Amino acid sequence: PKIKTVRGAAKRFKKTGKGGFKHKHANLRHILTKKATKRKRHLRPKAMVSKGDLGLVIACLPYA
Amino acid sequence: ARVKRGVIARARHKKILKQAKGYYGARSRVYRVAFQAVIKAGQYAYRDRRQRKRQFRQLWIARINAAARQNGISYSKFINGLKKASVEIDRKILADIAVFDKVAFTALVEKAKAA
Amino acid sequence: MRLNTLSPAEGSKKAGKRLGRGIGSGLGKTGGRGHKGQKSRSGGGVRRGFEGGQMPLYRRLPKFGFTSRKAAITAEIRLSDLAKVEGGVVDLNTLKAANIIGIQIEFAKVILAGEVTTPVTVRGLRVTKGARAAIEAAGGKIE
Amino acid sequence: ELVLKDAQSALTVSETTFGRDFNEALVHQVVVAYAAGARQGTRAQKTRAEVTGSGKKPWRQKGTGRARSGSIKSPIWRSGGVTFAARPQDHSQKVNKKMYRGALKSILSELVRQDRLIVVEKFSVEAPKTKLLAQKLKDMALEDVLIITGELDENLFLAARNLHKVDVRDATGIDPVSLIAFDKVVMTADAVKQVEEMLA
RNA sequence: UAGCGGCGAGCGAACGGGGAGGAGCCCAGAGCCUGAAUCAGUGUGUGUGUUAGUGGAAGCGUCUGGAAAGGCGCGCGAUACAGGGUGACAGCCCCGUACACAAAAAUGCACAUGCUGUGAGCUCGAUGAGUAGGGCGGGACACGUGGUAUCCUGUCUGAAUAUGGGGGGACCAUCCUCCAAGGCUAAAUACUCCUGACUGACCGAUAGUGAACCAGUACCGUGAGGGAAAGGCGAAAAGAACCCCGGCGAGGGGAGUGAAAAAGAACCUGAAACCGUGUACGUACAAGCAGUGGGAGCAUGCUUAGGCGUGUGACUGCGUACCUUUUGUAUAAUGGGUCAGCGACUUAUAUUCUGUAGCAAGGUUAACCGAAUAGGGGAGCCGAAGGGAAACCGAGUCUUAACU
Ligand SMILES: [Mg+2]
Ligand SMILES: [Mg+2]
Ligand SMILES: [Mg+2]
Ligand SMILES: [Mg+2]
Ligand SMILES: [Mg+2]
Ligand SMILES: [Mg+2]
Ligand SMILES: [Mg+2]
Ligand SMILES: [Mg+2]
Ligand SMILES: [Mg+2]
Ligand SMILES: [Mg+2]
Ligand SMILES: [Mg+2]
Ligand SMILES: [Mg+2]
Ligand SMILES: [Mg+2]
Ligand SMILES: [Mg+2]
Ligand SMILES: [Mg+2]
Ligand SMILES: [Mg+2]
Ligand SMILES: [Mg+2]
Ligand SMILES: [Mg+2]
Ligand SMILES: [Mg+2]
Ligand SMILES: [Mg+2]
Ligand SMILES: [Mg+2]
Ligand SMILES: [Mg+2]
Ligand SMILES: [Mg+2]
Ligand SMILES: [Mg+2]
Ligand SMILES: [Mg+2]
Ligand SMILES: [Mg+2]
Ligand SMILES: [Mg+2]
Ligand SMILES: [Mg+2]
Ligand SMILES: [Mg+2]
Ligand SMILES: [Mg+2]
Ligand SMILES: [Mg+2]
Ligand SMILES: [Mg+2]
Ligand SMILES: [Mg+2]
Ligand SMILES: [Mg+2]
Ligand SMILES: [Mg+2]
Ligand SMILES: [Mg+2]
Ligand SMILES: [Mg+2]
Ligand SMILES: [Mg+2]
Ligand SMILES: [Mg+2]
Ligand SMILES: [Mg+2]
Ligand SMILES: [Mg+2]
Ligand SMILES: [Mg+2]
Ligand SMILES: [Mg+2]
Ligand SMILES: [Mg+2]
Ligand SMILES: [Mg+2]
Ligand SMILES: [Mg+2]
Ligand SMILES: [Mg+2]
Ligand SMILES: [Mg+2]
Ligand SMILES: [Mg+2]
Ligand SMILES: [Mg+2]
Ligand SMILES: [Mg+2]
Ligand SMILES: [Mg+2]
Ligand SMILES: [Mg+2]
Ligand SMILES: [Mg+2]
Ligand SMILES: [Mg+2]
Ligand SMILES: [Mg+2]
Ligand SMILES: [Mg+2]
Ligand SMILES: [Mg+2]
Ligand SMILES: [Mg+2]
Ligand SMILES: [Mg+2]
Ligand SMILES: [Mg+2]
Ligand SMILES: [Mg+2]
Ligand SMILES: [Mg+2]
Ligand SMILES: [Mg+2]
Ligand SMILES: [Mg+2]
Ligand SMILES: [Mg+2]
Ligand SMILES: [Mg+2]
Ligand SMILES: [Mg+2]
Ligand SMILES: [Mg+2]
Ligand SMILES: [Mg+2]
Ligand SMILES: [Mg+2]
Ligand SMILES: [Mg+2]
Ligand SMILES: [Mg+2]
Ligand SMILES: [Mg+2]
Ligand SMILES: [Mg+2]
Ligand SMILES: [Mg+2]
Ligand SMILES: [Mg+2]
Ligand SMILES: [Mg+2]
Ligand SMILES: [Mg+2]
Ligand SMILES: [Mg+2]
Ligand SMILES: [Mg+2]
Ligand SMILES: [Mg+2]
Ligand SMILES: [Mg+2]
Ligand SMILES: [Mg+2]
Ligand SMILES: [Mg+2]
Ligand SMILES: [Mg+2]
Ligand SMILES: [Mg+2]
Ligand SMILES: [Mg+2]
Ligand SMILES: [Mg+2]
Ligand SMILES: [Mg+2]
Ligand SMILES: [Mg+2]
Ligand SMILES: [Mg+2]
Ligand SMILES: [Mg+2]
Ligand SMILES: [Mg+2]
Ligand SMILES: [Mg+2]
Ligand SMILES: [Mg+2]
Ligand SMILES: [Mg+2]
Ligand SMILES: [Mg+2]
Ligand SMILES: [Mg+2]
Ligand SMILES: [Mg+2]
Ligand SMILES: [Mg+2]
Ligand SMILES: [Mg+2]
Ligand SMILES: [Mg+2]
Ligand SMILES: [Mg+2]
Ligand SMILES: [Mg+2]
Ligand SMILES: [Mg+2]
Ligand SMILES: [Mg+2]
Ligand SMILES: [Mg+2]
Ligand SMILES: [Mg+2]
Ligand SMILES: [Mg+2]
Ligand SMILES: [Mg+2]
Ligand SMILES: [Mg+2]
Ligand SMILES: [Mg+2]
Ligand SMILES: [Mg+2]
Ligand SMILES: [Mg+2]
Ligand SMILES: [Mg+2]
Ligand SMILES: [Mg+2]
Ligand SMILES: [Mg+2]
Ligand SMILES: [Mg+2]
Ligand SMILES: [Mg+2]
Ligand SMILES: [Mg+2]
Ligand SMILES: [Mg+2]
Ligand SMILES: [Mg+2]
Ligand SMILES: [Mg+2]
Ligand SMILES: [Mg+2]
Ligand SMILES: [Mg+2]
Ligand SMILES: [Mg+2]
Ligand SMILES: [Mg+2]
Ligand SMILES: [Mg+2]
Ligand SMILES: [Mg+2]
Ligand SMILES: [Mg+2]
Ligand SMILES: [Mg+2]
Ligand SMILES: [Mg+2]
Ligand SMILES: [Mg+2]
Ligand SMILES: [Mg+2]
Ligand SMILES: [Mg+2]
Ligand SMILES: [Mg+2]
Ligand SMILES: [Mg+2]
Ligand SMILES: [Mg+2]
Ligand SMILES: [Mg+2]
Ligand SMILES: [Mg+2]
Ligand SMILES: [Mg+2]
Ligand SMILES: [Mg+2]
Ligand SMILES: [Mg+2]
Ligand SMILES: [Mg+2]
Ligand SMILES: [Mg+2]
Ligand SMILES: [Mg+2]
Ligand SMILES: [Mg+2]
Ligand SMILES: [Mg+2]
Ligand SMILES: [Mg+2]
Ligand SMILES: [Mg+2]
Ligand SMILES: [Mg+2]
Ligand SMILES: [Mg+2]
Ligand SMILES: [Mg+2]
Ligand SMILES: [Mg+2]
Ligand SMILES: [Mg+2]
Ligand SMILES: [Mg+2]
Ligand SMILES: [Mg+2]
Ligand SMILES: [Mg+2]
Ligand SMILES: [Mg+2]
Ligand SMILES: [Mg+2]
Ligand SMILES: [Mg+2]
Ligand SMILES: [Mg+2]
Ligand SMILES: [Mg+2]
Ligand SMILES: [Mg+2]
Ligand SMILES: [Mg+2]
Ligand SMILES: [Mg+2]
Ligand SMILES: [Mg+2]
Ligand SMILES: [Mg+2]
Ligand SMILES: [Mg+2]
Ligand SMILES: [Mg+2]
Ligand SMILES: [Mg+2]
Ligand SMILES: [Mg+2]
Ligand SMILES: [Mg+2]
Ligand SMILES: [Mg+2]
Ligand SMILES: [Mg+2]
Ligand SMILES: [Mg+2]
Ligand SMILES: [Mg+2]
Ligand SMILES: [Mg+2]
Ligand SMILES: [Mg+2]
Ligand SMILES: [Mg+2]
Ligand SMILES: [Mg+2]
Ligand SMILES: [Mg+2]
Ligand SMILES: [Mg+2]
Ligand SMILES: [Mg+2]
Ligand SMILES: [Mg+2]
Ligand SMILES: [Mg+2]
Ligand SMILES: [Mg+2]
Ligand SMILES: [Mg+2]
Ligand SMILES: [Mg+2]
Ligand SMILES: [Mg+2]
Ligand SMILES: [Mg+2]
Ligand SMILES: [Mg+2]
Ligand SMILES: [Mg+2]
Ligand SMILES: [Mg+2]
Ligand SMILES: [Mg+2]
Ligand SMILES: [Mg+2]
Ligand SMILES: [Mg+2]
Ligand SMILES: [Mg+2]
Ligand SMILES: [Mg+2]
Ligand SMILES: [Mg+2]
Ligand SMILES: [Mg+2]
Ligand SMILES: [Mg+2]
Ligand SMILES: [Mg+2]
Ligand SMILES: [Mg+2]
Ligand SMILES: [Mg+2]
Ligand SMILES: [Mg+2]
Ligand SMILES: [Mg+2]
Ligand SMILES: [Mg+2]
Ligand SMILES: [Mg+2]
Ligand SMILES: [Mg+2]
Ligand SMILES: [Mg+2]
Ligand SMILES: [Mg+2]
Ligand SMILES: [Mg+2]
Ligand SMILES: [Mg+2]
Ligand SMILES: [Mg+2]
Ligand SMILES: [Mg+2]
Ligand SMILES: [Mg+2]
Ligand SMILES: [Mg+2]
Ligand SMILES: [Mg+2]
Ligand SMILES: [Mg+2]
Ligand SMILES: [Mg+2]
Ligand SMILES: [Mg+2]
Ligand SMILES: [Mg+2]
Repeated sequence: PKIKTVRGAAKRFKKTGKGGFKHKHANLRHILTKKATKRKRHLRPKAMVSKGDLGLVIACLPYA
Repeated sequence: ARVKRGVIARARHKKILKQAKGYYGARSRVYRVAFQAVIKAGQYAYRDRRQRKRQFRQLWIARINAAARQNGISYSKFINGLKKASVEIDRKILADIAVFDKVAFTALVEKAKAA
Repeated sequence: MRLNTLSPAEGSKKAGKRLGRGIGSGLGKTGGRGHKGQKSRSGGGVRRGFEGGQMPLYRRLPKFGFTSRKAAITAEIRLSDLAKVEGGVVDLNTLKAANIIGIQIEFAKVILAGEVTTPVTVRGLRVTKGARAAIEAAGGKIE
Repeated sequence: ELVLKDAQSALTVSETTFGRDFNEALVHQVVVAYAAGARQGTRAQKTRAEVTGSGKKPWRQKGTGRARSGSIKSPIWRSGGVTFAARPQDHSQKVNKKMYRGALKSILSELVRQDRLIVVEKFSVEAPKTKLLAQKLKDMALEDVLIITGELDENLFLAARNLHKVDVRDATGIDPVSLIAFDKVVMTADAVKQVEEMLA
């Protein structure tokens, strides 16, 4: 049988041109008033997955 | 393709039991016991090629030390005497000469006495 | 050449690791899987993305986006694969017969991927600004 | 390009079909694949599940000074198990069209260098009789052969069925293993023309 | 993939495309005209098949051996060199095989067709109510009530019934599309207790069925139920007449048979553990993983007028088994009485990477159609372009009012 994607992972990652993965940052859902604007600004744009935790991502979504 | 292994195993066991020929009891008869004996034999054989070279040197040195003291010189002084006269003859032969040709040997002790 | 004299290229075949066949084999007794623990066990090892009970990366990070239904039914036509249809007419049904875009694709777009020679009148199709310069530099008029 | 033995006519055959470098690896792969395709792979042992017998523990877990058993059917026991029992399987392996054609083009061109390929005009027995076919191969000086023909004569076919070392394939049904196996290959001028077009 | 999902584990479509196979009808009924085309009789009567079968080609001589099919040398049939037997391996000794032929009979079939029997055509229309839908509770849909369409209903209710009604994924309105609340339908499809034929990079008696053998037997269990072990003399029984020891036994020795009887029925081969008999050496003042380096003697084999092999090993230096598991094991931690046999990283499909071969901005087919590993079939897939949540733009694009 075909490998199943871990769908939850497929809904949090997206494959870029080179091979890396982009993802949204944590800490931007609730409890925002106490957080400085500078944090909330830096957490807004998407971010690349680190080389340490790339192998964990590559395995759990083997199609794209 | 099933593979019966009676022909090959026998040839493996029979090979080791051939090396264990001569050993006491199970050590010659019983593969499971012999195989240990044959490895241990290998281990001791390997170590004893090292110890043979030691033992014989002690043996020769004793012979030389014996044959020197008959002529009135100790081993320690004799060998320094020979080294100082640039004599290159080894223990193996000094020990051979000591036993066989003492009339010759005496000349080496005199040669050593010069130094 | 005879049926016996044939042989493969060097490096083609590579035997295969055979676990649990004595010391000399290298791997043998614990076939390269160490002493004890979950990973040594038959059927062992954890599932994918399991970090020892710490919240996994694919769960600590937030979910985002939505899948567009329109994006599934739109193609990116290569400008190199443009003059491979019917002289110089590339509507949609004509382009579909050339096996360049899928059957269920209504909208489509010609991008600048390089190289045109013949004049091609691109009808009923969205075209890029760089490709508009190329297609017209080759000869053909869009729409 | 290829001379005949009763005419000396210049049959102009294509260069990149009958005059190539012998790629051994490709040919080896195609012939191995062809062999693997011949397997029917019909076999089965029976796993500890498929063996007849009860799931009952022969004796209990502890208390008796014996090795913990869970089943009579376990593969360490006699008369039950086989751990990784074979299932009937298909050993046929894919070969790329271009690799198969490339291998044929490779082997069929090496027959020209080795001179196994004996190209001829009309090759056909008079009546469906082996005696005649066997007698006419004496003059041709052949024994172990692959007689490839475009127009497959029933008379010639029937007359080579009992002859072991002779085989009569159609120009359409040439094979990698066959062309290599037989010591000479006799192709009809029509068959060369069909094979030329087939391999291309 | 879209979705579903303590949005976890997992579950997972459809639309659309390529193929296999193709086929439709009847009811909820009134004119003229009429039994007609359809299912099915029953037939018979051809064609087939199935259950008995018939023919079926062409080798001899020497050599070795117990025996010839073998070797050696010359023949001959082959639409028959599949395969099997025969005193060792047979195209030609035999049974078969290719092929050519068969049925008194009872059946599987394949259409002429006399027909108890059954309505073709044709038009007027009718056109399936406790139903659709709804509330409540469950279930099925990939879809866990969710914003949930659709389907099913236990329960309580209730239209319009072609000026009508259903669906198009909350819902509404326009368009499109179908016509529920009644039935019946071959093929492609799944399976093999069973009957044949044929095939294995299947097994070869601890394997292969549990069962090669009088096996679902013996035996076990109150019972349901569980469940063994156990193959081979030889080409041919020619299976040892007759003597001798013994209890007119067992068992043996002869004699005989055979090529062979340590092939004599406890019967091919006959390993190992294990138990013996005889020869050589050592061994009754000597301490321990029993060996190992050294080494005398003695006994044999050889070449000899040196010694070198072989067996033994007095005396002597060193030397606490193997496996496991451990920081660490002679350990007084684990496992093993020994031998023989069997006993553990496999298989299928997906996926990424390495090597290797093909072809290259292309590569490549799937099912299937092919009797066919050829070759068609590119439906697809993957690649050559990405950015963005997405519309969208695209060698750029996103961010942002705009970006050094
Ligand atoms: Mg928010
Ligand atoms: Mg802070
Ligand atoms: Mg802060
Ligand atoms: Mg920060
Ligand atoms: Mg992909
Ligand atoms: Mg994909
Ligand atoms: Mg195999
Ligand atoms: Mg075998
Ligand atoms: Mg043995
Ligand atoms: Mg062994
Ligand atoms: Mg022995
Ligand atoms: Mg010995
Ligand atoms: Mg000895
Ligand atoms: Mg033994
Ligand atoms: Mg012995
Ligand atoms: Mg012995
Ligand atoms: Mg030294
Ligand atoms: Mg190799
Ligand atoms: Mg190598
Ligand atoms: Mg390598
Ligand atoms: Mg393998
Ligand atoms: Mg290794
Ligand atoms: Mg190692
Ligand atoms: Mg490893
Ligand atoms: Mg372990
Ligand atoms: Mg541990
Ligand atoms: Mg570990
Ligand atoms: Mg397990
Ligand atoms: Mg597990
Ligand atoms: Mg926790
Ligand atoms: Mg969310
Ligand atoms: Mg979200
Ligand atoms: Mg397509
Ligand atoms: Mg099971
Ligand atoms: Mg059970
Ligand atoms: Mg139970
Ligand atoms: Mg115990
Ligand atoms: Mg025991
Ligand atoms: Mg059994
Ligand atoms: Mg079994
Ligand atoms: Mg097994
Ligand atoms: Mg196994
Ligand atoms: Mg395979
Ligand atoms: Mg494989
Ligand atoms: Mg193909
Ligand atoms: Mg041959
Ligand atoms: Mg939804
Ligand atoms: Mg929840
Ligand atoms: Mg939670
Ligand atoms: Mg389910
Ligand atoms: Mg399911
Ligand atoms: Mg499942
Ligand atoms: Mg579908
Ligand atoms: Mg469909
Ligand atoms: Mg269509
Ligand atoms: Mg068709
Ligand atoms: Mg019909
Ligand atoms: Mg009707
Ligand atoms: Mg009617
Ligand atoms: Mg009848
Ligand atoms: Mg009849
Ligand atoms: Mg017939
Ligand atoms: Mg018959
Ligand atoms: Mg007959
Ligand atoms: Mg005959
Ligand atoms: Mg004779
Ligand atoms: Mg004779
Ligand atoms: Mg012979
Ligand atoms: Mg010979
Ligand atoms: Mg002969
Ligand atoms: Mg001859
Ligand atoms: Mg001759
Ligand atoms: Mg002959
Ligand atoms: Mg044959
Ligand atoms: Mg046949
Ligand atoms: Mg035949
Ligand atoms: Mg036979
Ligand atoms: Mg014989
Ligand atoms: Mg025989
Ligand atoms: Mg002959
Ligand atoms: Mg012959
Ligand atoms: Mg004869
Ligand atoms: Mg037949
Ligand atoms: Mg015929
Ligand atoms: Mg008949
Ligand atoms: Mg009759
Ligand atoms: Mg009749
Ligand atoms: Mg009848
Ligand atoms: Mg029937
Ligand atoms: Mg109706
Ligand atoms: Mg209706
Ligand atoms: Mg009613
Ligand atoms: Mg509704
Ligand atoms: Mg309802
Ligand atoms: Mg409802
Ligand atoms: Mg509702
Ligand atoms: Mg209510
Ligand atoms: Mg409610
Ligand atoms: Mg509800
Ligand atoms: Mg829920
Ligand atoms: Mg459900
Ligand atoms: Mg529900
Ligand atoms: Mg609601
Ligand atoms: Mg939801
Ligand atoms: Mg939910
Ligand atoms: Mg609706
Ligand atoms: Mg619907
Ligand atoms: Mg009405
Ligand atoms: Mg009304
Ligand atoms: Mg409606
Ligand atoms: Mg409805
Ligand atoms: Mg509606
Ligand atoms: Mg709607
Ligand atoms: Mg729908
Ligand atoms: Mg309108
Ligand atoms: Mg309509
Ligand atoms: Mg109608
Ligand atoms: Mg209904
Ligand atoms: Mg119905
Ligand atoms: Mg029916
Ligand atoms: Mg029909
Ligand atoms: Mg069948
Ligand atoms: Mg069967
Ligand atoms: Mg086999
Ligand atoms: Mg058995
Ligand atoms: Mg046996
Ligand atoms: Mg047995
Ligand atoms: Mg059983
Ligand atoms: Mg009983
Ligand atoms: Mg019995
Ligand atoms: Mg027996
Ligand atoms: Mg007798
Ligand atoms: Mg008596
Ligand atoms: Mg008595
Ligand atoms: Mg008597
Ligand atoms: Mg008596
Ligand atoms: Mg008696
Ligand atoms: Mg008697
Ligand atoms: Mg008697
Ligand atoms: Mg008797
Ligand atoms: Mg007797
Ligand atoms: Mg006797
Ligand atoms: Mg006798
Ligand atoms: Mg006799
Ligand atoms: Mg005789
Ligand atoms: Mg004789
Ligand atoms: Mg014999
Ligand atoms: Mg004999
Ligand atoms: Mg004899
Ligand atoms: Mg005799
Ligand atoms: Mg005898
Ligand atoms: Mg006797
Ligand atoms: Mg005798
Ligand atoms: Mg014998
Ligand atoms: Mg006897
Ligand atoms: Mg004998
Ligand atoms: Mg014998
Ligand atoms: Mg017996
Ligand atoms: Mg016996
Ligand atoms: Mg016996
Ligand atoms: Mg036998
Ligand atoms: Mg025999
Ligand atoms: Mg015997
Ligand atoms: Mg013996
Ligand atoms: Mg023995
Ligand atoms: Mg013994
Ligand atoms: Mg004994
Ligand atoms: Mg003595
Ligand atoms: Mg003695
Ligand atoms: Mg003594
Ligand atoms: Mg004393
Ligand atoms: Mg003593
Ligand atoms: Mg003691
Ligand atoms: Mg001690
Ligand atoms: Mg010793
Ligand atoms: Mg020694
Ligand atoms: Mg020694
Ligand atoms: Mg000595
Ligand atoms: Mg002596
Ligand atoms: Mg010794
Ligand atoms: Mg003494
Ligand atoms: Mg000592
Ligand atoms: Mg010690
Ligand atoms: Mg120690
Ligand atoms: Mg252990
Ligand atoms: Mg432990
Ligand atoms: Mg400890
Ligand atoms: Mg220690
Ligand atoms: Mg211990
Ligand atoms: Mg102790
Ligand atoms: Mg312990
Ligand atoms: Mg303990
Ligand atoms: Mg342990
Ligand atoms: Mg322990
Ligand atoms: Mg123990
Ligand atoms: Mg295995
Ligand atoms: Mg593995
Ligand atoms: Mg494999
Ligand atoms: Mg597939
Ligand atoms: Mg794959
Ligand atoms: Mg790669
Ligand atoms: Mg690579
Ligand atoms: Mg390469
Ligand atoms: Mg390459
Ligand atoms: Mg190339
Ligand atoms: Mg290239
Ligand atoms: Mg190239
Ligand atoms: Mg390019
Ligand atoms: Mg292409
Ligand atoms: Mg291709
Ligand atoms: Mg067909
Ligand atoms: Mg077909
Ligand atoms: Mg055809
Ligand atoms: Mg055909
Ligand atoms: Mg064909
Ligand atoms: Mg096409
Ligand atoms: Mg193509
Ligand atoms: Mg893109
Ligand atoms: Mg993107
Ligand atoms: Mg825009
Ligand atoms: Mg924008
Ligand atoms: Mg901008
Ligand atoms: Mg700007
Ligand atoms: Mg700017």
